[PDB]
Formats: sequence, C-alpha cells, structure tokens
Amino acid sequence: MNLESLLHWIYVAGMTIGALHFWSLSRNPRGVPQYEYLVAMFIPIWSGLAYMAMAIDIAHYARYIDWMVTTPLLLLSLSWTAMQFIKKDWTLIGFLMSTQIVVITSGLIADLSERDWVRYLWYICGVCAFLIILWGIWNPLRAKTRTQSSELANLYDKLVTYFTVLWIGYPIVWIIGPSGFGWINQTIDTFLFCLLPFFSKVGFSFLDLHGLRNLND
Ligand SMILES: *C\C=C(C)/C=C/C=C(C)/C=C/C1=C(C)CCCC1(C)C
Repeated sequence: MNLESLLHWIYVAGMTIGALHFWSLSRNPRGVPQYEYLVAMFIPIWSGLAYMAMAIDIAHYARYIDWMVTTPLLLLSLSWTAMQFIKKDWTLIGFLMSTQIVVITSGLIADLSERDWVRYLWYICGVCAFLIILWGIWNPLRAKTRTQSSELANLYDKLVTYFTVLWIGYPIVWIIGPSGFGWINQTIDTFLFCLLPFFSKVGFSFLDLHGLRNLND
C-alpha cells in the first residue's frame, strides 16, 4: 500500500463515518424531511465507493465519475435548503444540476485532451459553467430565502459562503496539478483532492443538516 492508496482509504473512512452520522440523524429528524437526509447519505456513499475503487486499483478517472453524481446532488441539497419552507422550484434545481454536470464533463474532456490549447479551452468552458453556478446560488437561489424567515436567510448565507469557498478550490487544484501547469506532483494533487472533497461532502452536509435542525431548538 503506497501513500495514494492510504490517503484514499482514509478518505473512504471519512465518508463512511459521515454517512453513518447522517443516517443516525435521520432517525431523529427534528423537523427535517427524509429526502434531505437521504441525499446527504448518498453523496458520501457514492464518493466513498469511487475512492475505494481507486484505493484498491488518465489518472484517477473514477474521481470524475464521483463528481458527475455528487456535485449536482450537493446543489440539490443546497437548493432544498434555500427553499426549505416553500414550494420547490424544480426548474431552477434542474438548471443548476445540469449546468454543474457540464462543469464536470468539460473538466474530463479537458483532461482527456491531447492538445494543450484544446485542453485549456475546455477548462475555460468548465470555469464559465461554474461561474453560472456561482451566479445561480448567489442570486436566484439566494433570493428564494428572502421570501422566508430571516433565520433561514442567515443560515443559507453561511452555507452558500462555505459552499462557494470550497468549490472554488477544485478548479485551482486542477490547474496547478498534473492536469494543468504541473506545479505540484500527483501525490500532493491526490492529497488535496481528498481534503477538499471531505469538507465539500461530509463537511457541507454536516453544517447543512445540523443548521436546519438547530433552527428548531
Ligand atoms: C466532490 C465534490 C465537489 C463539490 C466537486 C466539485 C468539483 C468542481 C467544482 C470541479 C470543477 C472544474 C472546473 C471548474 C474546470 C475544469 C476542471 C474541474 C472539473 C476540476
């Protein structure tokens, strides 16, 4: 077992603990609907399975297969919170989810590209779709909370801020690593793509679920 495998196994352990915790919280919902708990559970499970595949075995292909599903689901979770006490705007949710999938597919194509100018154009395409995502969660999605209690609005603002900071790190690590300029080696790249995802998946859902539950103290 090399360092990369070890890092991936620790990540899998993290996902497992996270999943078990959300499952336990769902048994005592405290005012939060089960669908929010189920998505919170599915995300780390899907990611953990993907990383388990890499731990056992372009490089890190499965990481893109993880993001393909988990990123749109994280937006689904974020969207539900924004519309916690109102009717779910499914068209807005679909827009955000599909647009995020474009981010991931653009990233994969870029990584699969043989020509550097082509690779970077697709990277740019992904960043543009990503900017649309940021615009979405900060405007139309954020506006939804303003039609509700200030308590919800304040919770959403903290979550979307946490959400945004972490998400911005992904295109950064990608471009500085082997898929980009190569300022960092694969191992360091892997290490960063273990920490960020842990806080983005388990970390975000922890703050999201506990935040929603706490509003009902
Ligand atoms: C595993 C969980 C999350 C929230 C992963 C998010 C990943 C991204 C936002 C990735 C973005 C990329 C961009 C914007 C540009 C091309 C390369 C990436 C796919 C790394």
